[PDB]
Amino acid sequence: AKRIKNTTPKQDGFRMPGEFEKQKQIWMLWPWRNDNWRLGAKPAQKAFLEVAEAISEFEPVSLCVPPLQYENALARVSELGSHNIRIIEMTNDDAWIRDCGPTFLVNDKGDLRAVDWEFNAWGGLVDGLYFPWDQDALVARKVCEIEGVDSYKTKDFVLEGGSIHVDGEGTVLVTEMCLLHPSRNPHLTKEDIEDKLKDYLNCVKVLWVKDGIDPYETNGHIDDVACFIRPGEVACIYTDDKEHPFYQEAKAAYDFLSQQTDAKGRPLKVHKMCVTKEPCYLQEAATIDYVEGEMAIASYLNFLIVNGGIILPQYGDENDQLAKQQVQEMFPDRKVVGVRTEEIAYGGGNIHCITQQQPATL
Amino acid sequence: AKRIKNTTPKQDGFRMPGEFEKQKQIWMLWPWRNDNWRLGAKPAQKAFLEVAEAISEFEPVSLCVPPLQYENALARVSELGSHNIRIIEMTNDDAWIRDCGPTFLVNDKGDLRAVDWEFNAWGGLVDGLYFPWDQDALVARKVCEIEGVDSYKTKDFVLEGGSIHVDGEGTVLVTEMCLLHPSRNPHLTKEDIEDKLKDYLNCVKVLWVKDGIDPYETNGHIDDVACFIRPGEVACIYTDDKEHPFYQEAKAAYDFLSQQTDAKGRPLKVHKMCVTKEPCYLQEAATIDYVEGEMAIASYLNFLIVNGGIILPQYGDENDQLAKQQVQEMFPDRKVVGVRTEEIAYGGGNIHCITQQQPATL
Amino acid sequence: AKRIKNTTPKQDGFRMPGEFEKQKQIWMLWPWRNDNWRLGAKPAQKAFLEVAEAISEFEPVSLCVPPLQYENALARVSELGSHNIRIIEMTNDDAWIRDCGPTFLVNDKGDLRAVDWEFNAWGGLVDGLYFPWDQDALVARKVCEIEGVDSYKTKDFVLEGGSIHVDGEGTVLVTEMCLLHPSRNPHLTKEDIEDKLKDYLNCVKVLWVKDGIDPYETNGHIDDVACFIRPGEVACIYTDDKEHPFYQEAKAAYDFLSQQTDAKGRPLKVHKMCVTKEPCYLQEAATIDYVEGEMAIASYLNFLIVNGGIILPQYGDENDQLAKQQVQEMFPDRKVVGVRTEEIAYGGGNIHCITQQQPATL
Amino acid sequence: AKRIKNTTPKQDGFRMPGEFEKQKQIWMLWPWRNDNWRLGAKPAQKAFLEVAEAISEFEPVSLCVPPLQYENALARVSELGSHNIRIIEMTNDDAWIRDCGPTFLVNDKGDLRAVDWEFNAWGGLVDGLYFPWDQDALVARKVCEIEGVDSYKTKDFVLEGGSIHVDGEGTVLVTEMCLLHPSRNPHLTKEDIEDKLKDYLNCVKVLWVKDGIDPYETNGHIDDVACFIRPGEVACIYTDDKEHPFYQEAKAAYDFLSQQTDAKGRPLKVHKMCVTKEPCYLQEAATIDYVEGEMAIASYLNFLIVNGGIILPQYGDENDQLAKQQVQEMFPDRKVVGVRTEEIAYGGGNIHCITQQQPATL
Repeated sequence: AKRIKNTTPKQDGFRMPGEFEKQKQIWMLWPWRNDNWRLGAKPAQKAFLEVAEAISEFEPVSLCVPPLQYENALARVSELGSHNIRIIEMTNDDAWIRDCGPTFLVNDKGDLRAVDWEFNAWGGLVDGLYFPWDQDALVARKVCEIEGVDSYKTKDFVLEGGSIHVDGEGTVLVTEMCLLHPSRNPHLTKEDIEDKLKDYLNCVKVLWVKDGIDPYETNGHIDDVACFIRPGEVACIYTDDKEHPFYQEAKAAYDFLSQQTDAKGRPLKVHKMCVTKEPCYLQEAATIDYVEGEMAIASYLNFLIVNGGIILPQYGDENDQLAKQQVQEMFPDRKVVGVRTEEIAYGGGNIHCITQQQPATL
Repeated sequence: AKRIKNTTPKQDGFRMPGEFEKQKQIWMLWPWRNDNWRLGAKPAQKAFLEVAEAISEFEPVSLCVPPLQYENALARVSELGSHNIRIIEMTNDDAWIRDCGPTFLVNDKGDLRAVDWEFNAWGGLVDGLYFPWDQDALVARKVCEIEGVDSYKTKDFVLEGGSIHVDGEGTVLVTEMCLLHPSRNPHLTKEDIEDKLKDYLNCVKVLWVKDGIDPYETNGHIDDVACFIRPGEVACIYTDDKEHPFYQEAKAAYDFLSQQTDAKGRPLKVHKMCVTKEPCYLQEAATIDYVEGEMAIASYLNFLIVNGGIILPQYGDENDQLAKQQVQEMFPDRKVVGVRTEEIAYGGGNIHCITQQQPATL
Repeated sequence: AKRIKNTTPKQDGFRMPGEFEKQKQIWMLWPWRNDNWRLGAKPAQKAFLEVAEAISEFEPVSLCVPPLQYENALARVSELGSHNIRIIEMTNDDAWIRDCGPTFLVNDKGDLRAVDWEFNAWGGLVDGLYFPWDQDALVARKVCEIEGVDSYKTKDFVLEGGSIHVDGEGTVLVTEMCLLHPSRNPHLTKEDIEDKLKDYLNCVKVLWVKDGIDPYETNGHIDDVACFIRPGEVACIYTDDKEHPFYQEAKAAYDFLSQQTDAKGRPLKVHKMCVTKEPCYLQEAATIDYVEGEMAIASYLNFLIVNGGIILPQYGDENDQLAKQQVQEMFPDRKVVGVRTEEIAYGGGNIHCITQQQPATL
Repeated sequence: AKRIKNTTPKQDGFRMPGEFEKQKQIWMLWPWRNDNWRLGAKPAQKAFLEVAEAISEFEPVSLCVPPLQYENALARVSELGSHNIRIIEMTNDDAWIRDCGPTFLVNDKGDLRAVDWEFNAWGGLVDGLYFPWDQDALVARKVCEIEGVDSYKTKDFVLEGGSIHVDGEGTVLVTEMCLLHPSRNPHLTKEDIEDKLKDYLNCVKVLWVKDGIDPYETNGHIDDVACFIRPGEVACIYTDDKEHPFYQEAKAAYDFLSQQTDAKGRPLKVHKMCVTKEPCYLQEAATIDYVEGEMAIASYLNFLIVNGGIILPQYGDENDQLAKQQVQEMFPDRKVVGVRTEEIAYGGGNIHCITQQQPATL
């Protein structure tokens, strides 16, 4: 479990494989802080428990929980039959393995590497969500240790997992409203940043969507608006309601996507996901310590692509059952499962934002 | 802040003054563990916040909270105007300052001493409520440190504050169903135990009530059935409902009390407190991690006696307003205040079990 | 990673395989508390680092360190080339994986099980070394979790790994001066205890050595006086110096061993290990916080038996090089390595007391 | 213990009184992290213990130690007789109460206020010494809580206590090489900064010394080169050795000081302190974990001015006894005591950098 430091994945012959490709398991943290999760985080925990139990039927889950809520998580995972879910002890300031976590790589020859980015809590001292983010910056290194996989460290380059989507071949989907944000690499030019993404992902081309539905939190991550459902085909939220908060950004994205081609050349067969018709109304906001009824993001594009299955969010919206239908179209040969991950949407992020899959090898 | 060790309070000329006597302030901890408090303890916290804000108008409060929920408690106490309530950092396994806390003393000459007992979580490895109780056994010593008050250490003698009630002069009210319990000094005889209580409290006489309404938790503490409302006059729960769970123990106590005299000789003018007509039905028991609707104790005798005021529990029972009336009779020249401390009654103990007053001096 | 609970290893067809048998890796904790280790434990740490680096050349090491000294241990293990040593995050009250750790099992068909005993810090509230031992009682369960191996829980049966030595077939070496100690199963008869050892180890016979060289610490563990070097052949300390502190216990053991046969019937070809000629003189005892020059145990019998190698202690004694020679005789076809594990001998226990090997499978 | 927020000390009629003025006690933290202190910090601790025991004979000490090293500090302070030293529980990333701590104020009418600055570990993410500095930014607020003293919060203004020295009347001694450093208020002009110092200190004039002997650590704090020994008279290091590392900065300072007048008008009767002739050679640097023989600052100007006493550093240098003589001249009517605070000088800062006095009141 060492650290390669004199070369880049591109030279070393590694590449972040498509989320859809075959994978050994999934990694996910455990919510605890009252600063962000209501009611001692008990609800969110149960919400995490389910989203975990869901991956169960498709592959194993690596649930990492802080030492203080360990005995608990283990008593609840055994309470659910306890199949292929393992509880490993791991500290974190907040449960967002998608961002702070490791972004694995592969050389297509069996070896499994990884790229550990710098994490500053989505912004840092300039615009970060919370302050002490040092334990999260450890999560990526720690998880590569108990897995026996070397890693590349992008020094001074702060990037979070759920801000980039990739397809098997040299192409990635970033959101300039975030990667260019001043609280994220303001010493690097849009040119420099592309080069990095090309060296640590092995993407000969970077598609720049241009506004996000995460104005001031994640700073407009792309794992909320679109993604790659297959090398060439992609997903994307789309509504016609000209009075819906995500209308323009979504359409602006759709127009960009549909008019965009990838590396190998094929056009992007853009798909259509739906958006809620009623935003999640935060309740019991009083139990959220400070250092109600306010709207919180709830996107169906926040789904995880395991092998032979899909874990989709079900907020209990009107256009809910439609989401499960739409996703079904995209991945016909994949059982789709849905969970009430609405309770975690009150924390700013969904199913995708709380998982991280590890590509299988041999 | 040293430790006297070669003499006892009796010889040193000190005595635990009556709870009613003049006092400088009140000490209380902060609930946090999910093992005992539902919903991340958020509810219980608010319940503690109030019971705290209540003492506010009578004297200052010393709210000690673990380092992890400090910023929070301070943001909520300032949110309530922030008058004479100070938040000091202090770790604890559970919020029960009444038991683990220090039992102050006085020489009636200005000096303030204290007696630190051994705490084993109400029983210990034999019948304790929880296991790691080492941080609580620190609370008493820690609080005597930041107050500049020496202390006496009763080595190998495990006693908890809320298991004994005292009146100004040589007399204390203990409950043999607890002090004699095998999980509490099974190497000491009922004779030995009395001697200790006489040396560290300066009580020339010990009244032995004989069963409690705390069968298997606190093991029948006396701070649930009765207490001293004035040197000579006492309180005591009493119901005629021969089908009420506390009926016999309460009556058995009343008969004992009324037939009992104190040290100075005067008879005990026994009073009458009421009991709920409906036991607190524990709800949302699922959010209580394990290593619903079950009844939980709810006694009105669990009131704190500050100077010029009374803090009484209000569970929202039928015989509730009656309790406030009854207590009013006892302490006419004392403003009585009541708070919904029902949420903490779900943790096994009330207002009294969560406070600890420090007698003023000069 | 579940828990079998209605049957015992004997019925389930599992058995603790000989320490010498083939093994996948070795588990070991990380010293930190100033209550026991001098100079902030920095020395002991380096001593652990080496003993770890030593196993390196024979098999992989699983170094589990508390979250507070994690970054450190990883910076030091990479500083040593970083080969097959992985640092996993794990909390513990003290580094003694040998005792609190899991005692693996095998069905000789590929499956890997385990038996988790109760740990009370060698005695408990009656004679334990330290008080809070709850985090250590977690170590065994935690390590079985990140390894995907079920376990058996011996409820109310407190036993520590390094108090029993086993040989492939139905036989184990226990030390009655410990297993019978009142601070360890005083509700179980010597008959009952044997039955347990027979059900969770699959040993049809238990050899009872009868005094140990650990009078009041570990309470006379057997992993200090003797062990099984091969099914039938054993090791054992032996000196002729009638003025040496371990003289009689050692000889008393030798006489017992040599006159004892195992399960299958073969006689025990007793061997001879040497003892130091100069006891380790504890220095700088002042840096050891309390809640100098005193002697501390230093036994050469405290060696770990990895596959194709031996890790032996080298205190810098006169009969030191002799120890390496003696052990060499016993395991001719095994490279013997020695490390200055004298610094950890100041903590009460050696190389063996700080490791725990996991038998390989397929 | 509230927070005044709509007015400044200047308007409110408060002013940081001279360090020499009468004071109630002294506050100091407790070293623990292995990232900075060698040998588990055990040595530095003892060094802190002494420097603490020293203040003992002049006034009371408020020793705040993290919860993990509490029992220890209390066992050592009672081991020293235990006079007027109280151990209060308080977490911190590092022991430097001088900087992170509160900078008290007074209205000369009895009331005691304070000014809490922003702390970013001497620089922050730009040039800070360590990363997680959130617990230290709590120390100032926490200590004002257990003392019943309101405070002023300089939002977005990061200043550390030991970077400014004041004399009773409108004058302060800052070091531009630090207060202007880019990692400390690079959004504020030298004009703006002076105004702040004038509003929260009540100093109608700011003397700008111009280079420090702390090149890249504290970034040239002034509490290393000079200070106010009396309103008008000051101290200052001075050597003639043109080959001494502090030569020019010291002389450059002396020339500046001597040519400078204060607010009330009187000239500054500059004094002369000596510098070591041999820099402290860091030893045993290996026991200092990383995320030898190198020189470390050792200034005699790092002395604390209690009432009726002086605590001066004694590194065991050639010009050591001279320092005690020199300081003696300055404060004739003050008993001078010296302690081997060389062990803490290996951490970057001395006696002054680790204390914080609270001005008495009535």
